Amino acid sequence: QAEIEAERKRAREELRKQVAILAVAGAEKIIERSVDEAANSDIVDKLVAEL
Amino acid sequence: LDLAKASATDQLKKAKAEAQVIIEQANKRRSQILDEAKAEAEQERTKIVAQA
Repeated sequence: QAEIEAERKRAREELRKQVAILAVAGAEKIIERSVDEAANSDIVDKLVAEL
Repeated sequence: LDLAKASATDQLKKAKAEAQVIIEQANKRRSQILDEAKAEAEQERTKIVAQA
């Protein structure tokens, strides 16, 4: 039972790498659905600059 | 008297030793049975907490 733990930890760590990696996409789709639910008009000019 | 008590004696003690042996047969018999049981159990356990 002891061993598997450390590996699982590494897995979550990669989830952190890909997590920060995902931060990008979250900024992207972030502004995206921002315009969608804006549902009034979309000015992408304003830069939220979300991470 | 001699004939009777003699036969009874011999058959008696012979029967005795036989019995003792039998007890031994059952002894390490079922006992060994116990040991093997111990082993198998061990396997199952390692499996279980591994699964954990």
